[PDB]
Amino acid sequence: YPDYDDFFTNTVRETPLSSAPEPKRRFAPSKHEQKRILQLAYAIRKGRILTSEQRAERERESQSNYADHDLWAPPSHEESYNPPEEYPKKYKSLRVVPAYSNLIKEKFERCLDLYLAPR
Amino acid sequence: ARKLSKALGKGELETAKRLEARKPTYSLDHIIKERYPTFHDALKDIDDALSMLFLFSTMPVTDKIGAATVANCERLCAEFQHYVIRSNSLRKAFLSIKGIYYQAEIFGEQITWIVPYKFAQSVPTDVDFRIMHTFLEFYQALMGFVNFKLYNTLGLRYPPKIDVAKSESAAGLAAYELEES
Amino acid sequence: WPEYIRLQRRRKILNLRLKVPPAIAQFQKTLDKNTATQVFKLLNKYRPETAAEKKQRLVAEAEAVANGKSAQDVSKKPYNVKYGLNHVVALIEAKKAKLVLIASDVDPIELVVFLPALCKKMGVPYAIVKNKARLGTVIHQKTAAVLAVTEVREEDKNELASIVSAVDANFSAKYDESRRKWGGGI
Amino acid sequence: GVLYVGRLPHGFYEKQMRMYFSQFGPVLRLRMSR
Amino acid sequence: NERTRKERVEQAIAKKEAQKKNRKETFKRAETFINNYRQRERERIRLNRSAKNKGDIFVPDETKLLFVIRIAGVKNMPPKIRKVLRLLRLSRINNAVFVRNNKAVAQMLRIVEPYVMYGIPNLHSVRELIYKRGFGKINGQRIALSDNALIEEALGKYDVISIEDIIHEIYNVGSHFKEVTKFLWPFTLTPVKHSLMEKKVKHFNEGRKAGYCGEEINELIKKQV
RNA sequence: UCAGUAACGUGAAGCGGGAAAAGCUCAAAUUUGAAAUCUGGCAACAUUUCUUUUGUUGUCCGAGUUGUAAUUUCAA
RNA sequence: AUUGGAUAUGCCAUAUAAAGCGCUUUCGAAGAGUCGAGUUGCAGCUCUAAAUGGGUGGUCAUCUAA
RNA sequence: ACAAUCUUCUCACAUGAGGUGUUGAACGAAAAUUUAAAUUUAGUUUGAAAUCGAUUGGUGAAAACGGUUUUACCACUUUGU
Repeated sequence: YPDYDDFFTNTVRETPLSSAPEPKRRFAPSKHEQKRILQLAYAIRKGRILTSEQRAERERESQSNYADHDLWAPPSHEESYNPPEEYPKKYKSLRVVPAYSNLIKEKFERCLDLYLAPR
Repeated sequence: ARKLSKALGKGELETAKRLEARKPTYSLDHIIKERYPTFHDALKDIDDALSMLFLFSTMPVTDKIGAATVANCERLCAEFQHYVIRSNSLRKAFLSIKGIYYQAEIFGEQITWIVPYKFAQSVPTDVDFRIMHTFLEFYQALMGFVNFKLYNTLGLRYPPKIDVAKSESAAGLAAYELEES
Repeated sequence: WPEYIRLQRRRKILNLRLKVPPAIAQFQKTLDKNTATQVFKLLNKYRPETAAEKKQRLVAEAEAVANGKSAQDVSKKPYNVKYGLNHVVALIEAKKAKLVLIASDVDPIELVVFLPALCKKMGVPYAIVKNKARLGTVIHQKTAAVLAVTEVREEDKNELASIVSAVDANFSAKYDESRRKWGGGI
Repeated sequence: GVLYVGRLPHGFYEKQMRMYFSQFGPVLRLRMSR
Repeated sequence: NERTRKERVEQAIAKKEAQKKNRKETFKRAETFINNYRQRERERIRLNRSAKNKGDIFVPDETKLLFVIRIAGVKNMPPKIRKVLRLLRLSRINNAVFVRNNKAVAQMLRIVEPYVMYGIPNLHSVRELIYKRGFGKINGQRIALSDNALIEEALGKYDVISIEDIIHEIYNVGSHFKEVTKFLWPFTLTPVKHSLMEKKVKHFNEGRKAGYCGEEINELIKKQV
């Protein structure tokens, strides 16, 4: 188990290694794209590609889906603000009547009963 | 979501935008076909759905509830209010302690819908809004399908044209113009 | 234990209990947490264009040509990080790369075992970073093996001369004897 | 012990350093020369 | 099975407070403080630049009241900034309160504009905002105005008995507008994270903006509740 | 045919004479001014030994930088 | 009736492209437990290469395997 | 969030008036000021470089009990509308 004999890579080589000259296709527009553009450009004249504005506005008439075709080809107990049958509570004014906060828990319980409670 | 989190988790913001527009959405057409055969039977079971449509249309925006669906809850109930007013379908109305319970009759079936007062409501922190958002989606289709039927029955537009300027001024049923189709 | 897990912990430990040659020993000593969060911050400007939105700019390039306009006469030479193993070996031999990044988990380790020796010889400052997949996220790939900056614009040249100086001073200036001795056998 | 850390980003205060060095232990004295 | 549903909910209550109490004392990386000494230096420069030789305001006119919301905050803010935040009643970010537009208000509107966004309130939007987020400081407690009886009890001296009468004294801001806002605790417009991306972004709040949003402030209110 | 010949009872091959003759494809050099490559899913357009066959175009994943195309195979 | 390669002709094509050969003050990458030696019945076992190198034939000629 | 608000003119009038903002360190000139001290202050240099060298006038903002400690560009329009 000796150490690492870096006899060669000890120093630094200053030159590049491959000597073939720089090709001309690294100093100009990518001619593979220029061929690729002409395939898309031709496709517009034949009308197979919807263009960039057409990329935008044909998405906008969609996503409006609210029933665009026809599919078909206990009660109250006389309880109010001034109910005199019994003496809940009696409210003199409608503006003085508060908000019954139990309706949210009651309607959800009725909704959950049809799906979880048996019948 | 295990493609979006792959997109969001690798920093690619643009594919995170390109897939939420094509977020896959099921259709509520064939699930209302078989469970309610008759429109009159659908009229018979339109009370709880319209009541739920009138329920969440006045509260604030919740995380599990849909802010865009709140506009759907506002549009569907107004269309139910405009079409019933145009057909004079409302017969009985009581101003009970809970609110204004409207009893109407459209296409033969007498339907009663309870509507509460517009008060400063608060979150109950006990009703499963996840179960509510699912149940409201089941009620969102019936509100529109009936509007697809009632407006066709009354000759109006399904959905009717809504005046945003009158909606921004809070005109109610006057915003949703019941133009005859 | 399942049939494969008792291998999955043992090839973890046999890389530890055996004698790692100094060529492979440097592939576990790795660039730290801190200085491996700024390298990827500089690179996150020079990502290759996502193949979906390179086409997006190509339909916007090919629509004006179909009318008569153009942009090829005014198209400036692009920039990005340069990736792929065979393209980055030739970017070092030609002394074009300026920061080579080597993954620490290439499965056949011979794929990158000549790179810390080639970067030492050609004078290209190098660092071994974690998680080949972390490089893969940079260039919209599953697993990358190596990257390379060969040319940032004039905007980040002053940033790049500083961040390399963090790479030599932490990886190359340190880690100078653990690359020159055997590893493993813990 | 004492330390003289150089090449700090300009504007860094002893209030910034004592807020960070106290996470390493006790910070008895600090001097940001000016 | 409500008993098991409550017990599991009771078991859910204990785990929520445990992780909130265990996640504490996060270490501050060396990047955070140096930026804090810079962002505070930026705010100090922004204050003196807007104060010295800049004693004029824009004050978008044609509105007796304005909608100003602190969309964010400054960590270890300046003493003048925090006191102004205490003066503007926006002590916490994402708080909602409408204020009367004035030359002195515009000075405050230009004082915390780096940390708050201003605008103009819509007519029907405020009618729903009070109906949705009307929570007055009833006996010092931010209780909602669910009934007009309590509205008539507290604002009886201000001749306000109903929310519509309160809104009429707020839109057409009368002498009781200042007292009604004094009795009312500010609302809280926490941005709603709806889509799956809203819960993943790094410290994002559905992309709020800074400055005089104007009609966009009503649009922000449109998405607020 | 060489030839039952060289070589060691076994046993060729070169040359020559005929029949037929058509050449080539990768790996190894960076497309780096741009994975230009391909399978697959869906939808349109065709098309047929064929309603049974075989493709093109659009679109969305996916494969692929541990290398898919263009280029080159020493005759260069 | 199915089918062949053609001939003429009609419409399309996309060619900002591709190819032959001069001309080079430039470069020119070439396949390993294989070749090879030792050794048991072209295989087995032991060992294990190189770049004007390597192979097969008379210093030369001729070829370019894995 | 190592993201962030430093001025890609303004105002008047058509001529004005403004536009407050710049690493550190080393180096070194000869003059003017200002009130012995300060101010302006050539030319330099250099990696956002560094290894003791801190000067010390004035203004007040919060805790605290009229002292006291805390600001890390509080500067004379002088530290919390």
